[PDB]
Amino acid sequence: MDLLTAKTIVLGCSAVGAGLAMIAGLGPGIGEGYAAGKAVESVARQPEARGSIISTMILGQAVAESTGIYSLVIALILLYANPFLSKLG
Amino acid sequence: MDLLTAKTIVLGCSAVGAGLAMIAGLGPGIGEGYAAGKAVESVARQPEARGSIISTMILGQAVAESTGIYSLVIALILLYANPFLSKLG
Amino acid sequence: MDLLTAKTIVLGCSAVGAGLAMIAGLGPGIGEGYAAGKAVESVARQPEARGSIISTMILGQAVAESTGIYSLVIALILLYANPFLSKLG
Amino acid sequence: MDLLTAKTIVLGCSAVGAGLAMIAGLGPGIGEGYAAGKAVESVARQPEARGSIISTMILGQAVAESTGIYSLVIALILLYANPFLSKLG
Amino acid sequence: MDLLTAKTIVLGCSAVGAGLAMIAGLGPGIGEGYAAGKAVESVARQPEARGSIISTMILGQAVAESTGIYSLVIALILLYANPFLSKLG
Amino acid sequence: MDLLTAKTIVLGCSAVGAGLAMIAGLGPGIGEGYAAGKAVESVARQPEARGSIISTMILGQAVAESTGIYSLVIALILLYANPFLSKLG
Amino acid sequence: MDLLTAKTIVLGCSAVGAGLAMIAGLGPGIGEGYAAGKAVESVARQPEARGSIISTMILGQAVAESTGIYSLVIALILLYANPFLSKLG
Amino acid sequence: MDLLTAKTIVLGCSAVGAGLAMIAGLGPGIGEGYAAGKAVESVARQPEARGSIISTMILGQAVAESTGIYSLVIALILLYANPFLSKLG
Amino acid sequence: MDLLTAKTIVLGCSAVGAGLAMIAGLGPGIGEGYAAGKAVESVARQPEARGSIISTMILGQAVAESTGIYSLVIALILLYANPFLSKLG
Amino acid sequence: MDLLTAKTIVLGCSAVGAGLAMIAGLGPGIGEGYAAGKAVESVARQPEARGSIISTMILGQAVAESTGIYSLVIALILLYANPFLSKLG
Amino acid sequence: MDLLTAKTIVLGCSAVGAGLAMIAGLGPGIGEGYAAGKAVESVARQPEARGSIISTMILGQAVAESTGIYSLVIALILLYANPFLSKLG
Ligand SMILES: CCCCCCCCCCO[C@@H]1O[C@H](CO)[C@@H](O[C@H]2O[C@H](CO)[C@@H](O)[C@H](O)[C@H]2O)[C@@H](O)[C@H]1O
Ligand SMILES: CCCCCCCCCCO[C@@H]1O[C@H](CO)[C@@H](O[C@H]2O[C@H](CO)[C@@H](O)[C@H](O)[C@H]2O)[C@H](O)[C@H]1O
Ligand SMILES: CCCCCCCCCCO[C@@H]1O[C@H](CO)[C@@H](O[C@H]2O[C@H](CO)[C@@H](O)[C@H](O)[C@H]2O)[C@H](O)[C@H]1O
Ligand SMILES: CCCCCCCCCCO[C@@H]1O[C@H](CO)[C@@H](O[C@H]2O[C@H](CO)[C@@H](O)[C@H](O)[C@H]2O)[C@H](O)[C@H]1O
Ligand SMILES: CCCCCCCCCCO[C@@H]1O[C@H](CO)[C@@H](O[C@H]2O[C@H](CO)[C@@H](O)[C@H](O)[C@H]2O)[C@H](O)[C@H]1O
Ligand SMILES: CCCCCCCCCCO[C@@H]1O[C@H](CO)[C@@H](O[C@H]2O[C@H](CO)[C@@H](O)[C@H](O)[C@H]2O)[C@H](O)[C@H]1O
Ligand SMILES: CCCCCCCCCCO[C@@H]1O[C@H](CO)[C@@H](O[C@H]2O[C@H](CO)[C@@H](O)[C@H](O)[C@H]2O)[C@H](O)[C@H]1O
Ligand SMILES: CCCCCCCCCCO[C@@H]1O[C@H](CO)[C@@H](O[C@H]2O[C@H](CO)[C@@H](O)[C@H](O)[C@H]2O)[C@H](O)[C@H]1O
Ligand SMILES: CCCCCCCCCCO[C@@H]1O[C@H](CO)[C@@H](O[C@H]2O[C@H](CO)[C@@H](O)[C@H](O)[C@H]2O)[C@H](O)[C@H]1O
Ligand SMILES: CCCCCCCCCCO[C@@H]1O[C@H](CO)[C@@H](O[C@H]2O[C@H](CO)[C@@H](O)[C@H](O)[C@H]2O)[C@H](O)[C@H]1O
Ligand SMILES: CCCCCCCCCCO[C@@H]1O[C@H](CO)[C@@H](O[C@H]2O[C@H](CO)[C@@H](O)[C@H](O)[C@H]2O)[C@H](O)[C@H]1O
Ligand SMILES: CCCCCCCCCCO[C@@H]1O[C@H](CO)[C@@H](O[C@H]2O[C@H](CO)[C@@H](O)[C@H](O)[C@H]2O)[C@H](O)[C@H]1O
Ligand code: NA
Ligand code: NA
Ligand code: NA
Ligand code: NA
Ligand code: NA
Ligand code: NA
Ligand code: NA
Ligand code: NA
Ligand code: NA
Ligand code: NA
Ligand code: NA
Repeated sequence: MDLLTAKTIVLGCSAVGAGLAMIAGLGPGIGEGYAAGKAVESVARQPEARGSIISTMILGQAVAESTGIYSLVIALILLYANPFLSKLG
Repeated sequence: MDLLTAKTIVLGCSAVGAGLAMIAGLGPGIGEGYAAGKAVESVARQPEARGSIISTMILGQAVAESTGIYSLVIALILLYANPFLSKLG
Repeated sequence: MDLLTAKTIVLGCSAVGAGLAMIAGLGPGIGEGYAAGKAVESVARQPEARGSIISTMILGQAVAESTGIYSLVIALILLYANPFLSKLG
Repeated sequence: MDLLTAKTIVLGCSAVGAGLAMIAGLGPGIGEGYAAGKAVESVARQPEARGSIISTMILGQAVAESTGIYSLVIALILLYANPFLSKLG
Repeated sequence: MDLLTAKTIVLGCSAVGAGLAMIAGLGPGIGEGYAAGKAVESVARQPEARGSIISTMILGQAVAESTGIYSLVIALILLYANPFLSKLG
Repeated sequence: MDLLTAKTIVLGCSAVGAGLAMIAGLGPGIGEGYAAGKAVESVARQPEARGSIISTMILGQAVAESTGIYSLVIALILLYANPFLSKLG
Repeated sequence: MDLLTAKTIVLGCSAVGAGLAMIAGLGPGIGEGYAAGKAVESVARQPEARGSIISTMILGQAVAESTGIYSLVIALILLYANPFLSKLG
Repeated sequence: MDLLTAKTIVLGCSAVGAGLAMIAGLGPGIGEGYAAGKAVESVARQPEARGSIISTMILGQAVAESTGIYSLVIALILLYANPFLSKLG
Repeated sequence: MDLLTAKTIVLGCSAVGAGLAMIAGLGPGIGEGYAAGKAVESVARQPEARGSIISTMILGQAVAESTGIYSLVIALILLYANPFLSKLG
Repeated sequence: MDLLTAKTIVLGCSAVGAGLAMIAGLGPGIGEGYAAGKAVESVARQPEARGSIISTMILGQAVAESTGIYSLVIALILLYANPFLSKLG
Repeated sequence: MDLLTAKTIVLGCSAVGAGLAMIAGLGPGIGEGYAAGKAVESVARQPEARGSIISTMILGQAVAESTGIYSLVIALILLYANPFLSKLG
């Protein structure tokens, strides 16, 4: 096996691996969508409390967002800063 | 391995990886759909407050949209600005 | 490898990638169905607000449709404007 | 590679991608079923508004169906108007 | 590659695509079951409105069934009216 | 490729295709479960209407069952009346 | 190829297919679990009607169990009454 | 093909098939957890009806466990009472 | 085929099969989490009955845990007490 | 087959198998999230009961976590104490 | 097999396995989002309790986050501190 073959296989697997990691993004999309609906209902029933409600929404959603970011970071690593390449040469 | 074989395998894996990443889009669809439903419900109870209600809906949905955008970017990178090619030669 | 073999595998992987991307469309189907169901319910309780109900539904459903559109775009690119072909040689 | 081998792989992959795409159909199935159930409970509680309830059900369901149509079209294309065949010769 | 090999591979990928397509059938199973649940509950509360209740259920369920039917059509095509064969010559 | 190799591959893919299709059975499993629960609650609340409730449960569950049967038929066809065999021999 | 090879591949694919088919069992597990929860709640609110409530629960679960059985029959066929073997040698 | 090769492939496939079957166990876990939750809620409100609330819970959970057992049996057969080795020779 | 190759393939397949089986663990995670949720609001509303509430939760969750254990067992067997090795070959 | 080839393949399958096992962690995330939401709702209603609410939350969440831990243990075993290598040499 | 091929195939499998592990992150995303929605709703209805409402959310979400963190750790190990390399040469 030459070096070109080594990179080809590893980067190819890296591409598939990156795609698989990104699937996790469906979760925050669902969970934050729920926090959004609750906010819509809450500002409707109690308009004078709007600012407090939005802050609580953004705070809650930001936390729910993290595992989305984890997947993104993993993907970007496999794409732009692949740790495997240095192990071949 | 010749270069043409190397690129073929990598770009092919990139196509599959891109499709997998896009699956995440199901999440925001569900989540934002929920936010839509609550707006519908809230507008019926308080038709005069519509403006503030959709305003809150859009803000929430926008945040719920992000992980969909992350996947789209990753896919578009793999298709149009593939980072693996330069590593192959 | 010759050119015909290159395109063949890249296009083949592109077809699968397109199919995978379109799976995301299940999301909006669920989410918008939820908005639809809330519209039905709302029209039944406040029938006088039917016009405001329907227009809120459409708008919210339009927003939740977006990631379904993203996937469709990715799939059509892969099928009709494949950006891998011109990278092979 | 000869034309037949090139056609074989491209069409074989096209068959899998089309099947993958059709998986999206479960979404509208769930979402529309929800709208249907809300319609049932509503014409019972409010039999005076049956016309506008069923009218609202159909419209909301139709919008919810669109991504199912998207995937069906992609499948139909891969099946009957395959765009990869022309890239082969 | 000879014609028998061509047909073998293409048909094999078709059997798999068909199975994948049929997966979508889980959606309508969930949605229509929900519509049935509301119908059961509605018949109990308004025993005399059973006619309109059930009629509403069937109509809504029929709509929800459609994408399960699309998948069944795609599968039957791949099995009994395969469009790929006439391309191999 | 000889006849035996052809039949082996296409039948092998057919077994996998049948199993994939059978995955759709989870849907009616869930949906009909929901209708069952609503029946348990409703019969306990409205004993005078038991027969009308159970009858409503069965009809609704039967409609929900349909896509499960579709899958079962496709699986049965692939297993006992395989339509690919006459295209290979 | 020889007989042993033909049978090996087919029986091998049949193992995976049987496994895939069994995945559908998750549905009835969810659906019936839901019916059980409703039974519990009904019994709590009306302890004297425990026998009647249970009876309704078992009936509704029997119906929900059906597609799990379908998947089980398909898997048992592939393992014990494999219809592909007579198609080979 | 020699006998060892035949045994290796089928058992290899059998191992994968067994794991796929076990995936189904997730359903019963969800459904029974729901029943468990209803028991917890019911025991608190009607503590006089405990035991009767518990026994109903166990019964319902027992029923919901069935498809999980089916998958266990299939997995146990593939691992210990493999019905394919008998066909190899 | 030699015995080292035979064991390599069978164990490799066994590793994947163990991973697949463990996926089932998500179900009990969802179900028991629900039971925990009901327990929390019950002890809030009915502080005196805390002993009975925690007791029902543990029992109910124990039941829901079983299929998770079934999968853990299958996995452990595949890893430490592999029943395939002694049939090679 | 040489030893290095044997180890390569079995470890390669172990990496994939471990990744599959970790997928189960999505369950506890959903489940424990639900428990957390019930705690929030409960602390809002009985702010003074916060301490006992947290205790119950932590308990049930701990139970719900178990199958996540199982999956993790299975993965760490495959990575750090692989039970297959000894069978190969 | 030489060292380069061994490293290559293992790292390649490690990338995929890393991606599979990251899928679990969707769970916490859903779960934490749910807790977020409850906070949004609670904070509105009970302004005097915002402090304990928010703190309870953060705590519960943190517990819900753990299995995502586990998957992240596994992925980071496979990418940056690969345990299989040490066993090849
Ligand atoms: C998930 C989707 C996966 C899709 C995978 C598609 C894989 C396509 C592989 C192509 O590799 C070629 O197919 C050729 C044609 O049938 C072979 O003979 C071709 O190559 C030969 C040398 O190996 C000689 O005939 C000449 O070089 C050339 O004809 C060639 O097998 C092998 O190189
Ligand atoms: C999840 C995604 C998984 C993706 C897996 C993709 C696997 C792609 C395999 C491509 O096959 C390789 O092609 C090289 C180029 O043809 C061969 O080396 C060549 O140069 C080598 C070094 O000289 C020579 O030995 C020969 O030409 C041949 O062996 C090499 O052996 C062969 O394996
Ligand atoms: C943080 C986000 C940053 C986004 C940055 C986007 C930058 C895009 C630069 C162009 O991207 C790719 O670079 C490859 C490498 O230059 C090009 O392949 C070209 O060069 C390769 C060799 O380097 C060859 O193998 C290819 O065949 C040849 O097309 C490829 O076409 C091009 O799309
Ligand atoms: C999920 C996505 C999966 C994507 C998988 C893609 C797999 C690609 C496998 C390619 O296999 C190699 O293809 C080369 C052709 O591309 C062959 O070259 C040969 O035939 C070539 C021409 O086709 C000739 O140039 C020579 O024989 C040598 O160069 C080589 O033997 C063959 O092993
Ligand atoms: C969605 C799933 C799609 C799956 C598509 C699968 C397509 C498979 C195409 C196989 O094509 C054949 O592959 C052989 C290899 O298998 C080639 O010969 C090659 O086999 C070797 C490949 O290097 C040569 O070196 C040897 O001489 C030769 O017999 C042969 O020419 C080629 O036509
Ligand atoms: C989910 C989808 C799964 C799809 C699986 C598809 C599997 C395809 C397997 C490989 O096909 C090989 O194809 C060669 C193609 O050429 C044949 O070649 C043979 O007949 C060839 C000519 O057709 C001859 O050159 C020789 O027998 C050898 O080269 C023969 O079938 C076999 O070696
Ligand atoms: C979910 C999808 C699962 C897909 C599984 C696909 C499995 C494909 C197995 C292919 O098996 C090979 O086929 C070749 C076909 O050619 C055989 O060639 C032999 O018999 C051939 C003719 O059929 C002869 O030419 C020679 O023995 C050699 O060329 C060879 O023995 C056989 O092992
Ligand atoms: C769901 C999983 C399904 C898995 C199915 C796996 C099927 C494997 C069939 C293997 O049959 C063997 O295949 C070899 C090739 O791999 C043949 O190689 C032998 O023949 C070859 C092809 O002609 C070349 O290696 C040289 O010619 C010769 O080694 C060999 O005779 C043939 O018996
Ligand atoms: C999810 C399922 C995964 C399945 C993975 C495993 C698939 C099958 C792998 C290969 O098994 C092959 O069987 C051939 C026989 O059919 C062997 O032939 C050899 O021994 C043969 C005779 O037994 C000889 O002819 C030669 O060594 C060559 O032809 C060959 O070495 C061996 O590798
Ligand atoms: C999740 C499923 C993963 C499945 C992974 C399967 C990986 C491939 C397994 C089979 O590999 C073959 O084994 C043969 C031995 O059985 C080797 O024989 C060789 O050494 C043999 C004798 O030991 C010789 O006869 C020849 O080199 C050829 O016949 C052959 O080269 C090698 O390719
Ligand atoms: C869950 C993911 C699991 C991924 C598992 C990936 C396993 C990859 C195994 C690759 O094994 C190699 O395959 C070569 C063939 O492609 C063999 O070539 C040999 O036998 C070949 C024919 O089978 C011969 O041509 C020569 O011995 C050489 O070319 C070689 O020995 C064998 O080590
Ligand atoms: C998701 C997981 C995906 C895993 C994909 C793994 C793909 C592995 C392809 C391996 O191809 C084999 O090993 C070497 C690659 O170059 C080549 O043999 C050659 O190279 C070896 C490594 O240098 C030597 O040991 C052999 O002697 C020599 O014939 C062999 O022909 C080639 O088929
Ligand atoms: Na998070
Ligand atoms: Na987001
Ligand atoms: Na959107
Ligand atoms: Na739509
Ligand atoms: Na429809
Ligand atoms: Na139906
Ligand atoms: Na049924
Ligand atoms: Na059952
Ligand atoms: Na259980
Ligand atoms: Na647990
Ligand atoms: Na946790």
